[PDB]
Amino acid sequence: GKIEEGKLVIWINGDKGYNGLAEVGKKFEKDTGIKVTVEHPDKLEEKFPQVAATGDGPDIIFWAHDRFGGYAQSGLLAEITPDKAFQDKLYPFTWDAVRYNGKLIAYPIAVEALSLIYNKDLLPNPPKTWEEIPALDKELKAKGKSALMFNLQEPYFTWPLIAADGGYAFKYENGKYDIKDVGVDNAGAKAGLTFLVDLIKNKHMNADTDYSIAEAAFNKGETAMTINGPWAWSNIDTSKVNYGVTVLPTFKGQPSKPFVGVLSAGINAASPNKELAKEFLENYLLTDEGLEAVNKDKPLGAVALKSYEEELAKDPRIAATMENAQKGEIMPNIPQMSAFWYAVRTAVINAASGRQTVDEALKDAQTGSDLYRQSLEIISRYLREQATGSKDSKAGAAGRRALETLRRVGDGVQRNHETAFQGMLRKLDIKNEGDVKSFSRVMVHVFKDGVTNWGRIVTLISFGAFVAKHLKSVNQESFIEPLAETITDVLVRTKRDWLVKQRGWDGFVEFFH
Ligand SMILES: Cc1cc(OCCCc2c3n(c4c(-c5c(C)nn(C)c5C)c(Cl)ccc24)CCCN(c2cc(C(=O)O)cc4c2ccn4C)C3=O)cc(C)c1Cl
Ligand SMILES: Cc1cc(OCCCc2c3n(c4c(-c5c(C)nn(C)c5C)c(Cl)ccc24)CCCN(c2cc(C(=O)O)cc4c2ccn4C)C3=O)cc(C)c1Cl
Ligand SMILES: Cc1cc(OCCCc2c3n(c4c(-c5c(C)nn(C)c5C)c(Cl)ccc24)CCCN(c2cc(C(=O)O)cc4c2ccn4C)C3=O)cc(C)c1Cl
Ligand SMILES: OC[C@H]1O[C@H](O[C@H]2[C@H](O)[C@@H](O)[C@@H](O)O[C@@H]2CO)[C@H](O)[C@@H](O)[C@@H]1O
Repeated sequence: GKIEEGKLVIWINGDKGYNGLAEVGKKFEKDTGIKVTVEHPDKLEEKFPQVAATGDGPDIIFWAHDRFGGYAQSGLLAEITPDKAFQDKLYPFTWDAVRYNGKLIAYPIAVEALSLIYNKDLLPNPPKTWEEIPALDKELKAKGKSALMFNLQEPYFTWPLIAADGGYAFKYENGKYDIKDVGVDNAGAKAGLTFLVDLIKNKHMNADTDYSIAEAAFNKGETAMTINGPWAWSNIDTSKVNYGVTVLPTFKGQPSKPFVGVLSAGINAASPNKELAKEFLENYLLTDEGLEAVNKDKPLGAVALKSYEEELAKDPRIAATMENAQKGEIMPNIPQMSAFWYAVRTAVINAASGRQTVDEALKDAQTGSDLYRQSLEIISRYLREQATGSKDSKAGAAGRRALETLRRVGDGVQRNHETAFQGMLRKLDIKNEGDVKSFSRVMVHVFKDGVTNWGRIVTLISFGAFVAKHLKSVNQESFIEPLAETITDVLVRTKRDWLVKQRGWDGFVEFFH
């Protein structure tokens, strides 16, 4: 393999207590003799699924729970095997955050939520609303300082305000989340994002302020407030700023609803040291001495282990985190969160800068959030419709116009290049699905380069329909839907940003109308 046997390599983000975790590994090396190396790579959430799909990466990966469900869908995680004797040591909600398809995929560590952090010496009475912030900024700017400065490069810090008046990611009726209704461009988010953009335009905040310059500004006493979670308390302690942690401001009478994260530890499915990773996580990290080693470095918040939470509950700063946690909503861990996160990440940055209006950014975020879902429905319906000859009798008329347009456009194009399609077809293996799934390699390489227009996308889907028909004739019916999956993977992973600029499939409908 590509992972060394006899040691543990752990990936944890840089804002967390990576040193405090490293001394847990020194303790792990001292009783055990096995070395434990902890690293904090940048863009960890994106680099793990890339290197783990090729069978490499760390033994243990640390991040909030929202990313693990996608990693599990991609088969990058091994099921953790804790007995109930151990499960009774952590709170049930932490276990609930690491469940996907009924199988546990990671050990929960600690519950995070954003809070308002304010300098008691620059204002001893924190404002209870967001609407009070512009006026307070004018008074302190006369004193040479600012009211609020928080990171606007990651949408995690703005979602509390966006979700205040009715914004949400994916709706949770009836048993669980539904994928079709995304709430990024509702009247609530348009109002929440507008107040932030209005704060930027009236020069009360800077649109490209990030994490480091906002933390430095607060630690120096250059701002009266900012928004971050428990991991920032450590360096505010060192700056000796008399700070407080209180509940986030309300927006339009409603509380700010922060995304609740549960940082968790998953075990790589390609790792040869899965049992030692379990022993390290069960009998060393998730113990009171082990968690205190990490919490002393950078605070975790509400620890998952019940014995250590009973000791740390008395902290007024952790109590404030639960106030914001209860008034927030838990982040889903469905595999569609990555595409949702990138959609809102671009939308906040473009609206903050003025490159897009708030309405243009949020609608494009809606297209990007449902991008993969709606694309697969149209391509899967079309390939089935060309294979059977009938029609499916299953916020849907837009797909009906796209499928009817794809019927009219795909039929003519498919018979235009019909000779070339069969010459390309003439070969064909099609022995198993692994070979049909192996068409992902060829298609992504040919499609990353070259012209991007609707004509190419139609030609891509039309040959897929051409293969689907032949799949039905060679009695390979079950291979049609996996073929559609492959086409949808290739299409969106290469042309996502183009398809968003073209109104999603609405631009496909108008292009041919
Ligand atoms: C208030 C509290 C929080 C806490 O915290 C321990 C850390 C984990 C935690 C729990 N709770 C949380 C809530 C939270 C709250 C609050 N309301 N709502 C709607 C949510 C989502 C939020 Cl917002 C954030 C974190 C938690 C839910 C209730 C208590 N509990 C739970 C605790 C137990 C138990 O007694 O062992 C059994 C539980 C749950 C949840 C389901 N079951 C079966 C949890 O597992 C720990 C304690 C002791 C107490 Cl008294
Ligand atoms: C529509 C269709 C597509 C298609 O193709 C199957 C999909 C991918 C495919 C492969 N090869 C291709 C070459 C190719 C060849 C030959 N030489 N060179 C220089 C290239 C670029 C061309 Cl020109 C076009 C497509 C492919 C590369 C070598 C073999 N192989 C590979 C094969 C193996 C393996 O079996 O061991 C491992 C491989 C690769 C590529 C990377 N790895 C690890 C492929 O994955 C095949 C047919 C019959 C049809 Cl009908
Ligand atoms: C393995 C697999 C692959 C796949 O891939 C679908 C990708 C679409 C594709 C293209 N081409 C194809 C040819 C083809 C060949 C070879 N010769 N000739 C004459 C044709 C028509 C065949 Cl036989 C089948 C599919 C294609 C080459 C020319 C058109 N073109 C195009 C390429 C360019 C460009 O390079 O810039 C611009 C183009 C077009 C078409 C319009 N414009 C503007 C393409 O991108 C789909 C599936 C389901 C599977 Cl399973
Ligand atoms: O901003 C999008 C980003 O939000 C969350 O990332 C948080 C992380 O969970 C926190 O523990 C801390 O590291 O701050 C991050 C934001 O900078 C999600 O976990 C992540 O998936 C998403 O991309």
